[PDB]
Amino acid sequence: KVFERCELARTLKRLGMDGYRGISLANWMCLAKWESGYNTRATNYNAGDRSTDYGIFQINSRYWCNDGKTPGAVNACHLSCSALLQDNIADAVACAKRVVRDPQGIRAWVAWRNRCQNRDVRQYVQGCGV
Ligand SMILES: *[C@@H]1O[C@H](CO)[C@@H](O[C@@H]2O[C@H](CO)[C@H](O)[C@H](O)[C@H]2O)[C@H](O)[C@H]1NC(C)=O
Ligand SMILES: *[C@@H]1O[C@H](CO)[C@@H](O[C@@H]2O[C@H](CO)[C@H](O)[C@H](O)[C@H]2O)[C@H](O)[C@H]1NC(C)=O
Repeated sequence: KVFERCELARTLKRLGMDGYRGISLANWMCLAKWESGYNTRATNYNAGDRSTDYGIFQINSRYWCNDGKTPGAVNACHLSCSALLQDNIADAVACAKRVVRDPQGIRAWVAWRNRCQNRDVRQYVQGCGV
């Protein structure tokens, strides 16, 4: 489904995203908005490296989840990319959390760098009571 800004702010809050390894809730809100527009069913296919980005945080099938058709997939999140298209984002979160424990951290999402990095994200969580 498509969350509404403030439903997602509180929901991630409950899942422990605020301050998770130094990443403020607002930063996550920003990359979720630009990567998927708050949609858990979002899916983007890269014809070149035959990989697919899934769900709300647009996590890659070559490095994180398994869809059984991406050449050279390692499945670091030990998850089915399917888990990334269901309405409950519990596993989407458990995985984005694994993603940031890599050397590059939040730099793993280009939308973050383009529209979130150095563009003050205090705007996304203000009014949600988080
Ligand atoms: C987006 O794709 C990136 C490359 O396709 C990916 O970055 C790579 O992730 C690797 C994970 O084992 C490793 O950290 C490499 O150093 C890095 O280049 C990035 O993680 C992907 N982002 C998402 C959200 O899936
Ligand atoms: C999605 O974002 C990823 C990081 O924001 C990006 O992957 C990174 O690309 C770097 C290139 O200098 C380097 O290889 C990093 O190790 C890697 O994680 C990925 O390319 C972005 N998606 C697209 C389609 O560009």
